Amino acid sequence: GKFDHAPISTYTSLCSYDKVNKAPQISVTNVGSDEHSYVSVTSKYIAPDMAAAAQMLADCQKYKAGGNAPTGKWMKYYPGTTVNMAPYISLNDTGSDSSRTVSVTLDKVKISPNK
Amino acid sequence: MLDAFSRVVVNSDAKAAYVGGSDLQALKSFIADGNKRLDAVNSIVSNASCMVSDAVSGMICENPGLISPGGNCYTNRRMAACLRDGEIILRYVSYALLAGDASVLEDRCLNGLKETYIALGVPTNSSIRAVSIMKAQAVAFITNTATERKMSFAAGDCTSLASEVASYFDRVGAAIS
Amino acid sequence: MLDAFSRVVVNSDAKAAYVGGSDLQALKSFIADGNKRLDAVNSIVSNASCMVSDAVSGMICENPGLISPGGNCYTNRRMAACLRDGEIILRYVSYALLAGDASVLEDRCLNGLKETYIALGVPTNSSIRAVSIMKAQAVAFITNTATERKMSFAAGDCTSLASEVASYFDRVGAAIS
Ligand SMILES: *C(=C)C1=C(C)[C@@H](Cc2[nH]c(/C=C3N=C(/C=C4\NC(=O)[C@H](C)[C@H]4[C@@H](*)C)C(C)=C\3CCC(=O)O)c(CCC(=O)O)c2C)NC1=O
Ligand SMILES: *C(=C)C1=C(C)[C@@H](Cc2[nH]c(/C=C3N=C(/C=C4\NC(=O)[C@H](C)[C@H]4[C@@H](*)C)C(C)=C\3CCC(=O)O)c(CCC(=O)O)c2C)NC1=O
Ligand SMILES: *[C@@H](C)[C@H]1/C(=C/C2=NC(=C\c3[nH]c(C[C@H]4NC(=O)C(C=C)=C4C)c(C)c3CCC(=O)O)/C(CCC(=O)O)=C2C)NC(=O)[C@@H]1C
Ligand SMILES: *[C@@H](C)[C@H]1/C(=C/C2=NC(=C\c3[nH]c(C[C@H]4NC(=O)C(C=C)=C4C)c(C)c3CCC(=O)O)/C(CCC(=O)O)=C2C)NC(=O)[C@@H]1C
Ligand SMILES: *[C@@H](C)[C@H]1/C(=C/C2=NC(=C\c3[nH]c(C[C@H]4NC(=O)C(C=C)=C4C)c(C)c3CCC(=O)O)/C(CCC(=O)O)=C2C)NC(=O)[C@@H]1C
Ligand SMILES: *[C@H](C)[C@H]1/C(=C/C2=NC(=C\c3[nH]c(C[C@H]4NC(=O)C(C=C)=C4C)c(C)c3CCC(=O)O)/C(CCC(=O)O)=C2C)NC(=O)[C@@H]1C
Repeated sequence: GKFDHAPISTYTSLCSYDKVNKAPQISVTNVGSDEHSYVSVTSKYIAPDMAAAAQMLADCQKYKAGGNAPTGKWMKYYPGTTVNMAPYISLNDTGSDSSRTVSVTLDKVKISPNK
Repeated sequence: MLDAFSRVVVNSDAKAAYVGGSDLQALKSFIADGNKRLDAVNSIVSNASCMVSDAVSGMICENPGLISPGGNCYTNRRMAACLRDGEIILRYVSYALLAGDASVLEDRCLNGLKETYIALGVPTNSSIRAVSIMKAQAVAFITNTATERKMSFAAGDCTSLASEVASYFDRVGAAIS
Repeated sequence: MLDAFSRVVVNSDAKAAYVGGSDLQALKSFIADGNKRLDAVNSIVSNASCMVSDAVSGMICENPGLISPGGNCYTNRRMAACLRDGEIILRYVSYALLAGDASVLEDRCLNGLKETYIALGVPTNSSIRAVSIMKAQAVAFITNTATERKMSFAAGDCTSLASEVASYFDRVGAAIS
């Protein structure tokens, strides 16, 4: 299972080569005993799984052959990629006055098949 | 900071930003009854999924021809695209409430919607019906008078914003009339 | 002990961290709302496998150009890299919920990430779709409103934590824009 990783120079801004792709690995375990339950945390190297990613492309072929959308000379009213884009807003009421936050983000809108 | 939100909305590509507590206080000083206004916007977006599907189905409920063969909500793909259009309109109304200014609704959403639908063949008179349903939906949630759900809010009066959202919905119908 | 957790996630010498029965309740004493917060991270991490694949897949169907020739998720090699990126990002924000602070998320992950995607040519629009789906997935699990699975918890309100996870995912989007 050999994978050709990208050149080091392309991510010098991010992090050093000996620490890239290491991310937290967290396991939380419940048991009725407060004297025996535990939590564990570690950093592990997340390698790419070619086997899953081969499956992903095979499943997504269905969307590749269902068209994209109609178009016309009215497209001038959607000058960027903003066709079917709307602003999404998030609001965070919480138990601390400084921890409150708000968000606004322009993004595409689509309806999942279950609705 | 509200300009930064405007810069996010207008940039013509996907983009994100957020408000921290220090900058949130600048917004709180700038906005009139910001406590109410933010709760009002939450009341819409927290139920937007319920609102849009009911309105589109309510339009179908009173106008069954839209789902008859050749109808503009017949076959799955047209049906999703109408739900998509309902969401985008409702989202653009929600930010219009948050900014308290109707410009962004007109300039980004309502502009060209008249010319667009006719070339697509979308029945605009029924489109008005769906939007006019959401206006009934939105007013109830802001006043916390919905039948099947009640929200938790600090006591007080939200009448002004309920009237404010009403104008934003009514702008939609006029543009596509 | 909570300090020890923060050390390993910045790649210190230890293999792993552990908290015993006495120490776990000691950690829960330090972190207010510990029990719910432990429930919250458990619900996210236990479903991370489903969360990422669904989020990646949703990103593709919203823009199938990613899998067309010349598309960044075309090829078997690049597709694996993209899936990895979502797994990394979800793990970091899941830890931020455990500590209840954005410091490690901002400091260990998001700084320098924007420049790296610019160098790699990863289209920022597609990434925002990936990140935004993780948010919608995460809030559903924490509030036990997932359409397809119900988890068992003591009944109560986890709205604060769900909006607290919402803040972290918003930070990733702003950084990558
Ligand atoms: C046909 C059978 C037909 C429709 C389908 C459906 C459409 C419709 N709905 C209303 C009134 C409301 N529906 C609302 C939506 C919901 N209320 C809730 O509690 C949940 C969370 C949410 C999702 C289902 C709301 C908020 C209202 C407003 C209530 C009020 O103002 O008191 C209508 C009437 C309003 C209108 O058309 O403008 C219609 C047509 N009802 C049907 O009969
Ligand atoms: C492409 C056609 C496309 C997708 C495929 C799909 C992607 C998508 N999914 C959601 C909402 C959710 N998906 C969830 C995933 C799961 N639920 C579970 O029970 C299992 C464990 C897990 C793996 C399958 C969850 C939890 C959610 C949120 C609650 C829900 O059930 O809906 C979205 C919505 C995100 C958004 O609106 O931006 C999307 C886009 N939708 C597609 O179009
Ligand atoms: C339900 C409300 C309607 C219904 C709506 C439909 N609209 C269709 C296509 C379409 N709609 C828009 C406008 C939309 N995109 C934007 O950017 C804006 C404003 C921000 C909005 C509100 C566009 C641009 C398009 C075409 C592009 C696309 O859909 O990808 C549509 C499908 C048409 C088709 O498949 O050929 C429908 C069904 N139609 C109805 O009858 C009810 C009333
Ligand atoms: C109509 C929509 C509602 C209504 C709204 C009111 N909210 C009031 C006070 C209030 N609002 C918040 C949350 C708000 N402040 C923030 O920083 C954030 C940002 C994310 C938001 C969402 C808080 C914390 C409070 C304080 C309430 C308290 O101290 O308990 C309010 C009171 C008047 C005022 O403060 O100006 C009103 C009327 N309340 C209702 O009952 C209807 C249904
Ligand atoms: C939002 C997260 C959920 C919700 C979760 C709740 N769990 C509550 C009590 C509780 N949770 C645990 C498990 C947790 N504490 C630990 O030590 C461990 C080990 C790692 C974890 C996983 C425990 C042990 C308890 C105490 C009761 C019990 O023995 O099961 C709880 C109530 C806490 C409070 O506010 O007083 C909540 C809200 N419940 C929900 O409805 C949403 C979906
Ligand atoms: C998936 C949703 C994306 C997609 C992402 C890709 N990223 C690629 C390479 C890459 N990504 C990172 C950042 C990642 N590595 C880390 O350690 C952490 C932070 C701690 C992050 C989040 C790096 C550093 C790299 C380069 C390192 C390497 O590849 O070994 C990548 C492959 C690029 C290539 O062909 O070489 C992809 C496809 N691309 C997309 O279009 C969607 C939005």
